[PDB]
Amino acid sequence: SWRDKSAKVQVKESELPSSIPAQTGLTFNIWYNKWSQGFAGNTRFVSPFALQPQLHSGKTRGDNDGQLFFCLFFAKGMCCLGPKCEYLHHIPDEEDIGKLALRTEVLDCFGREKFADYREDMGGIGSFRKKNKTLYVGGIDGALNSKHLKPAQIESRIRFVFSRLGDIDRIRYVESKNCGFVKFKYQANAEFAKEAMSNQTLLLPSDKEWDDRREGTGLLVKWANEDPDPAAQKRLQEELKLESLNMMVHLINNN
RNA sequence: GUAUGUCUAAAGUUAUGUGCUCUUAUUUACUAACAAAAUCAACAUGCUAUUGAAC
Ligand SMILES: [Mg+2]
Ligand SMILES: [Zn+2]
Repeated sequence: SWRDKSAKVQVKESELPSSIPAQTGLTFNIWYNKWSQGFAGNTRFVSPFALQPQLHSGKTRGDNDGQLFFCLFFAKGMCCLGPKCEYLHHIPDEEDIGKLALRTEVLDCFGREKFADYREDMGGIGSFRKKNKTLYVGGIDGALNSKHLKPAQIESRIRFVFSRLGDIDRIRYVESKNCGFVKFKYQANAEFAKEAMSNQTLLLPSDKEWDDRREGTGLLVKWANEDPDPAAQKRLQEELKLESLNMMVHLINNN
């Protein structure tokens, strides 16, 4: 269990990356922390860091302080504070979902405040209106450094990495669109896994490409739109009816 | 007073059907919104004319 050990320091303070982003203009703007005077070159890059849940999970100050929220940088695999962290260093579980069950309507599991509307990009923290449990997984070609790979092989990779990060309802890979969809049991695991897998590679140490994995752009993990598949739509309607019927019990017993 | 407007880099895909070396501006020089109402300082000291072949 993660409860059996103190949390590992993922990255040392001296090993942390610089705050100045890669140059895309002629002058660095000290206010905005971004380059001005021109805009050329891509801003995406592969994360140097990746979470290793069985290795890095452990107790922190947050477990003793009665903390609710998870560590954003633990998910990113780059937390500097390790066991001195105020935030929880483990994959979310039903105990902690239960502890989050009040705040979850307006907050992320990382304690970030949700928005009314999704970004046009469908990236970011997500909407307090929707209660979405599904991640879109794009940029898969860049996440493999453009290595040719069979579709079932890609699906097996996505199955491995995302299943470390929570209980899962469904994974599907679409070959024509070259994108994956991962649905979790709890929205907190979708929130967590999005930040854990954003900008990562799908490559292995076993791959021939592993020694240049940093060169491209990583995984592009976003919120999913509603599934247009009619089978999925009627499944969604069935679970909506079931949720409604389960809620009638509470309203009746309370009044 | 050196106009101004639109475009695009996006994202891969949102699930169904280093050499050499010229140069006394040898520059493709560019802008006109700006101003236009120009005359003091004139001028030398005494005015001119020219040629047809032949019966
Ligand atoms: Mg004008
Ligand atoms: Zn931390």
